Amino acid sequence: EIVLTQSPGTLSLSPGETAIISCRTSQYGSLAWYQQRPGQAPRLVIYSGSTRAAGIPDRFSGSRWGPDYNLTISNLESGDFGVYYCQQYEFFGQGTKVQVD
Amino acid sequence: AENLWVTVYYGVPVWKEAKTTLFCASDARAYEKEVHNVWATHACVPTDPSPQELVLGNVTENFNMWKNDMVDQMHEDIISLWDQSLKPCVKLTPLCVTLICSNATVKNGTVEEMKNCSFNTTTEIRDKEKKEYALFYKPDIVPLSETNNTSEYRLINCNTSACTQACPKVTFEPIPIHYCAPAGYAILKCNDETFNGTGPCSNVSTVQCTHGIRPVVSTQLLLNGSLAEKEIVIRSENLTNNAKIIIVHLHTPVEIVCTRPNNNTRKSVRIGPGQTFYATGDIIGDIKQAHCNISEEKWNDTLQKVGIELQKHFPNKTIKYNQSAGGDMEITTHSFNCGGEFFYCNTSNLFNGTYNGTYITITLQCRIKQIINMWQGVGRCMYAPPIAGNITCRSNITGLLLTRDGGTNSNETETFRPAGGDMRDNWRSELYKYKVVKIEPLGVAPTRCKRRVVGRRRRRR
Amino acid sequence: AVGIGAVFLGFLGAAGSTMGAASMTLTVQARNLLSGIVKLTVWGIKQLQARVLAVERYLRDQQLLGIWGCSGKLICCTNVPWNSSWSNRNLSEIWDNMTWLQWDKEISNYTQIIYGLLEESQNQQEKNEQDLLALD
Amino acid sequence: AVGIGAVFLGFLGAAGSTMGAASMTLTVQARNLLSGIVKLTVWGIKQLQARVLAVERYLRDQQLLGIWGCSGKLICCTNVPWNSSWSNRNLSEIWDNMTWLQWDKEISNYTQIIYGLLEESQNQQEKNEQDLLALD
Amino acid sequence: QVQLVQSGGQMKKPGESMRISCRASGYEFIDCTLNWIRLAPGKRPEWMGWLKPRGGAVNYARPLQGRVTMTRDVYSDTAFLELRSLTVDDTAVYFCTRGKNCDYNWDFEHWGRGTPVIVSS
Repeated sequence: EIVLTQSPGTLSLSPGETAIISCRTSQYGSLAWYQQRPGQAPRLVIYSGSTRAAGIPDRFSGSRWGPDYNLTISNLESGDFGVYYCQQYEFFGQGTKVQVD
Repeated sequence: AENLWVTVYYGVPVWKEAKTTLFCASDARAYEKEVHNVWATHACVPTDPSPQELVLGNVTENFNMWKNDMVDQMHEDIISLWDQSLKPCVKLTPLCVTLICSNATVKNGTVEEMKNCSFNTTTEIRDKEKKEYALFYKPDIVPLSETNNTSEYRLINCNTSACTQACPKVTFEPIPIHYCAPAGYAILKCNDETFNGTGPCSNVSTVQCTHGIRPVVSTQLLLNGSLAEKEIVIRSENLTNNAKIIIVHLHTPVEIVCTRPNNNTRKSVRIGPGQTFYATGDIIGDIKQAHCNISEEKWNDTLQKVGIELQKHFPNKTIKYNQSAGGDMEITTHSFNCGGEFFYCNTSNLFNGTYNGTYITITLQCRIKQIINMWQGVGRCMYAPPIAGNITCRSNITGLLLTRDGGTNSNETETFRPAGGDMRDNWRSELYKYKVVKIEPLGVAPTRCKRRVVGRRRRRR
Repeated sequence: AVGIGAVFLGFLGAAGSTMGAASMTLTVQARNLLSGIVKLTVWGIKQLQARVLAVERYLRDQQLLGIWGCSGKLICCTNVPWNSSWSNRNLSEIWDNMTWLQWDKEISNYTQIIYGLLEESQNQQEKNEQDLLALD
Repeated sequence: AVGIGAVFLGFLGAAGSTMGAASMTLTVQARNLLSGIVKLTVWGIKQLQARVLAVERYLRDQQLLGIWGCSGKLICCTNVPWNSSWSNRNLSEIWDNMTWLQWDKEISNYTQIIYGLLEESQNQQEKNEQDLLALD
Repeated sequence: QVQLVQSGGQMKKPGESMRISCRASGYEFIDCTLNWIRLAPGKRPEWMGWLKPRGGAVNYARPLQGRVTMTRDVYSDTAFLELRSLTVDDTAVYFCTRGKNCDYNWDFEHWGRGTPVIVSS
């Protein structure tokens, strides 16, 4: 029964404005977010729900609702746009992309 | 509310979590053996007939088997003891000579594995050398490259690191060891056998020392362990986590008989001035290769019980046990020490079969090695000299070590692989009951008593 | 227990008992804390680096009891009133419900504060101990 | 300082103060003398050959206070009149000028003699606290 | 100065085997569970069997167990991945990762350069 689901698919947003990404789950377990620009090595963003990784401003964070997770971001400047992936224990969601207007 | 005054009051029992190196105590007369052993000190002499016990009244306290530091302490204890008991023994360095080897002809036949190797060695006077031969009872000797001659073999110790042999003056023994707290600490103990690794325990009991712990080493299987009295227990960091491990304790033991039918002969070689080297000289009997026997009628039922126990946590998922995972030779094969030798077994049929848990003589072909690393896997290489005559082992399997497969198989199937791991796990399976806490006679608690008045003596107040 | 009787492992059951029974037979910990049960290799150095720590801790505790006037006394009243914020001000009504192990949390923060007043309650005796006209 | 307050490095300023202040807040030395701050190489053996010496000296001092009839007392009088030859026989009006460190020379030579009189000041109490006459 | 070194790009064709390296540099011992991940573009990424070089253990994870074989070499702080019978589908970038810390290894902090391997029909 272990399946993930991420939504929405892709976005075009103006820089400096917020964005929202959702990641679902179907089992008791941790969660973490990975960001990926094209080509380069992807990066850790947040893990264990709402805790934040080293060397990142407080633009990126989210909440653990229990049966779902919501990731919201603020003041997304043009340099920080990219592709975002959700994690559990092995399962990687289909991901979401945000692109510069 | 009432008028009160401070009261220094102490001598009281109150404890807190803490860490501290412990004192060791071996059981019974075994200290007279412990004068000369490895895996036993020099010497954990018992000052008292431990363990005395009480059941604490209405006390509940937290426990944790994974964060437990006693396994972490005893890992350093055992590895330091191993290295220091091996340290003053004769080194093997000058043998690394170009070995010429051939099929090991034996009485009325040819042996299956080993090679008869002959080489040059140093006599008593360093200016001369003589030809000598020994039967290294492992095919594990690397053929030296850079040559079309398909017979110039090399001992594999000298490839990476020099080694030392275990002196026969000292012997490998799983002597039981009891851990005793030092002064001012108490080793709490949990008696509820339903304890699944972490959480409260509400039958806490205190002891001078821990119960019988023997440091015996094995991978993919536990030997001579201690059984959960009621049912088969499952323990884990977090079962839903694909990684980590699943430790299992059997409800009843199953006898394992392991034996070495080849009749080996111990031989001496004079490598240096007082340095004597032991090797298998000649085989004087029939050949059948080492093997082990387990009764199927008990062991199949054991898998079925452990299977329904697994299915309790995994609802409506059929359980497959399948082949060993892979990797090194020390975990793709069941390892266990016996009598100074080391056995390695393929797990021929200790894995196979699908068992739903709803009900809808096994032989193991085993290889043998002389030169081993410590199962730590990076430490000092050791040479184990041969033991004359047949060797026979009788031991009780008590617990299995498993790891889980995943994580996109079809949701109705699940697979488990017998795979060993870090040596801390083998002892942690037996040391899940204990903590270490420091007794703190605290400070000030209120009373209705009043001041002392110039140090004046008074009665009840 | 009553009197003392008991053992270390005959009185330690008080750790979950009401404070009334724990108040009696309070001694065997003071007997246990001293030493208890206790070619060179791992067995050797541990009887020194652990033994001396136990002796050091016992001397520290004895020193702390020595300063406050409670030298050689298992039980010792003192001249410090009990402030309201530290705990229940009616614990004579309440200690019959509480074991010590649960009690310790309720005053874990204020012990270091209480020692400050207890030291003064001790050392006010120094001024009275000398230097004026108590004729006898 | 007054009362106690202070630290080791908050009371040691008395070392040059008039002896009146040093006669107050005389406690932290006892709290300091026990433990303080504290593959095999030079780090190892030093924690044992040094710590045990400190503990030994502390027990020596405590025993010497115990025999004289001054156990657990920071301040302790005894029954020995002060002979004139050892020092000023009117130090009650002079110690307000002298610190301890400079004072110590003035009685360094006669220190060993005075213990021989505190010992009899004790054992007269030893003789007095036993025999027949005082029925109760 | 703990990071993972990876190499290197190479073309392939269907049916043949393949090999990728990964090395720990500026780092003492690789006791902690190294890993592999496949970042296939346009599809959800996959996680392949880990490696734990102390015991040398392994756990072939997905239906890739029919092809994957993994080894290590503790005396050089190096790990190797090998694949048999690459299909056209297996075009992706293979990433050598390590956990944030040795307790909860699944939080992949350190990542490799992403050695690409494209196989053409």
